[PDB]
Amino acid sequence: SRRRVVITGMGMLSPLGLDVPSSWEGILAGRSGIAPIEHMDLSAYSTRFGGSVKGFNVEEYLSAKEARKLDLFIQYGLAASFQAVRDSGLEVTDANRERIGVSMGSGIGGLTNIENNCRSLFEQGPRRISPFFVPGSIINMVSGFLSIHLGLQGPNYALTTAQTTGTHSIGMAARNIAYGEADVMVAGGSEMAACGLGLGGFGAARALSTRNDEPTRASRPWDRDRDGFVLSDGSGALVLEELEHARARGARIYAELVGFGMSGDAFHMTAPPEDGAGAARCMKNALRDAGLDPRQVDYINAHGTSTPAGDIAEIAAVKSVFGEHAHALSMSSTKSMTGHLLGAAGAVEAIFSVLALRDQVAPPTINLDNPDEGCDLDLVAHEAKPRKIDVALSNSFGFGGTNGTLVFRRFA
Amino acid sequence: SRRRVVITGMGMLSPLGLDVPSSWEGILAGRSGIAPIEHMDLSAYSTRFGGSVKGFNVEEYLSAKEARKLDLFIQYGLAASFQAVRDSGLEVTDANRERIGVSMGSGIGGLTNIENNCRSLFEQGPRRISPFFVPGSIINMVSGFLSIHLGLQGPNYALTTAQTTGTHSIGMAARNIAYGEADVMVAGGSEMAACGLGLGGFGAARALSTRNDEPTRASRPWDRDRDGFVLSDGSGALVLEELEHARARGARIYAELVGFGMSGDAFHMTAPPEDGAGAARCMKNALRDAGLDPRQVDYINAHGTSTPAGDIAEIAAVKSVFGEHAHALSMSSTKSMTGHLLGAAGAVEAIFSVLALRDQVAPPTINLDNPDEGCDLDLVAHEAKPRKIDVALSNSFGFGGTNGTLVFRRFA
Ligand SMILES: CCOC(=O)[C@@H](F)[C@H](O)c1ccc(Br)cn1
Ligand SMILES: CCOC(=O)[C@@H](F)[C@H](O)c1ccc(Br)cn1
Ligand SMILES: CCOC(=O)[C@@H](F)[C@H](O)c1ccc(Br)cn1
Repeated sequence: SRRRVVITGMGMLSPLGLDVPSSWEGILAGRSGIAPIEHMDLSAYSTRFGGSVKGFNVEEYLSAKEARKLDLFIQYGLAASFQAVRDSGLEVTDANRERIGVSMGSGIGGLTNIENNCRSLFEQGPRRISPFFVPGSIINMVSGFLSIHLGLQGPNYALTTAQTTGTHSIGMAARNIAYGEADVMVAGGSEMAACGLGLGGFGAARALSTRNDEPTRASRPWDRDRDGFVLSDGSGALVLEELEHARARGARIYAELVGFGMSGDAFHMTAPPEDGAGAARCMKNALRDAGLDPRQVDYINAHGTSTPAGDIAEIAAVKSVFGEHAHALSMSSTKSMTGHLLGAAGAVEAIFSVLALRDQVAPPTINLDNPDEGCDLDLVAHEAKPRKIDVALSNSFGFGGTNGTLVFRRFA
Repeated sequence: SRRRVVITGMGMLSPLGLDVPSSWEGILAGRSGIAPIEHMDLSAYSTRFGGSVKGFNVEEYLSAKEARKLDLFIQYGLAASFQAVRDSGLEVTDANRERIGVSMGSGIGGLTNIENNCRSLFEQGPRRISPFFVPGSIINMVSGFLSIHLGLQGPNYALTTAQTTGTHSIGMAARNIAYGEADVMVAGGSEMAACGLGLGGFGAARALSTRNDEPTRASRPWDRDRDGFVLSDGSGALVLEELEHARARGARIYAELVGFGMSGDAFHMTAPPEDGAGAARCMKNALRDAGLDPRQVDYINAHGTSTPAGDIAEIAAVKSVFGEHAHALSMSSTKSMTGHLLGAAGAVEAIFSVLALRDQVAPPTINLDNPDEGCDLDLVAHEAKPRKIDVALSNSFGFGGTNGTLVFRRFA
């Protein structure tokens, strides 16, 4: 048997806002968080825009001294984590601190720090590398710093599964609770890859939209004029909690996490199979995990990256899993507004999936002016769609063919 | 109910050898793999030696076409994974490919590739970044590329928990199998952090031994003259398999994985607590998970990094967990010979713990000339100790205060 897992707190930094309610308001209004990247000479780059976090104030969370030791992706992860723990109302005590752990991940981790220390190393040699370079840049330091700050002694780890990180982090944290290794977990991911090496790295692979003239129209999942994903920064964190533990302290429960699927495509390093066979196995695994018939799904938060191949693979995957129900659910890509937060994508999209359940509304796929060949599902083009949502799926597909699916349900 | 997990295949690159048996021969003979680094000019650096893999031929495993795209840490991880799979005798089929996954992790990932692409960006501009920079550097692409080459469609992920990565990767993969999420997992880790950024970064923290004039004597866990860890490269991979699945196919079983513990110190970003309280919590979690009396433990493969604070914290933890039995078990640090493979340390040390069970011998702690104050356990100083070993424990403790413990026992 297995314990039940609920969501009792959420926290976020995104291109749409510095917390969950500001981000969610932007999502339901179809606002874009995408703009030209400031304070950076991107003249020589084929992409000059992305989803930046605007006006982040790290001194709301950390002292100047502790902030200087930490890459922006760690700052962002800690901001989301502190928000989520505050939102949960949980009180850490000597009686429960061994039962509270952390799994906050990242796809690409501390590129900004690596860039700045490369500069020191190439220009002045190794003796000008910062002493906090390593501990301030390693992906497991959101989990590490959070556990030190709050006194959490539970399972402490970090996933790095590229664009799937945030989905896997949440799913595995939910397993830890379900199988009794923890009663509470803070889970999610963070990313700040808008450095030269990030825009340059994805640019070299020609994976990014180059729609420099109209950045807000660049991210257009399933639209015939899409030309690659939009690179975005931020973080998402959820407080996952065993149901009886949540009920005993009178926690506000947002939703239940009922299903988690994983699969490998075993197909290509960066491209999904055209038929989305891997994504289809992963969704089927997640529904089996939840004991749910495909017909019970109302809402899918797609991976929906705005790549030619990825977007069409997900349509094929959903038609395959859902058959005669594939048109009755609503599926949307909030990446149309946020861009692609890479390892934080799954974290912020799990939060959007929980809020779709709370507010009974499917967020829009903006910029979906001209659906592509066979993109004839209900993709919630342009504007939010109030509807019945009992069950919401959130999908992530990443480099290496690594897939994850979360299944959330309304809690009563 | 929870299924039993056994080890049916192992694979390794280390400073001592290009496979498991050559590395193990070195371990039992007390040989050092530590030597001045040849692959770059380190005259500006305070540490100029480490544990290199010597004479690695990637063309034993991969086409030159594919090898050229991958960071050394990925090449090392694939080599160890291929060795492990071949050693297992397992055949991948349409009937079992959905039930075989991979969890190969890294602490730092493709730092050589990142540094080289940073150099291109700064000297020549973004148009000179490799198109393969991201998929060839990102930590999850051991798991990704292995799944693509062998057709593994089961759970596909990667951990990054700094110096605990290999132990956590093996533990969590064992839980996948235990809980029914897979029947087989390839799990471990790989590392190649020996570039200017890595030696410079750890140097800037003053975490490394600076014994440049006697590199084979540098790694001296629990010795009064120790002065930090020795940086080393390589990979370990194990094929973990559900017991009845192994029995059904007539697999050779090396040993059974009976216990896994995790804990967070919640103390400091880099330093362990002097009393080893988190390490003690982690070992107790693992022994209770294994259903053991602590007196059943015969051998501990320590973390034993050759840091002043780390080594003595481990003695304090072991004395706290095992009481008077702490004087009866044998505990050694193979890092005395291999140095510290960071995210691959737990993976190679899990293999050495399994071979300790197969061959009924405690590997030595070489260089243990003058044991420090209170380091008065059986630390297997200088020479391998043949002895009865039914139960072997492998510990790892990392930045962020993140702890892991694996418990292995003989299988009859
Ligand atoms: C291209 C992907 O790169 C990364 O993920 C890096 F962030 C990597 O994990 C790393 C390098 C150096 C140090 Br210090 C810590 N972590
Ligand atoms: C302080 C944590 O205490 C516990 O009892 C367990 F959580 C245990 O450490 C553990 C955690 C996660 C996984 Br996977 C496996 N084992
Ligand atoms: C008996 C052989 O060893 C000695 O005589 C001493 F040198 C002692 O072993 C020592 C101390 C510090 C370091 Br570094 C290395 N060796």
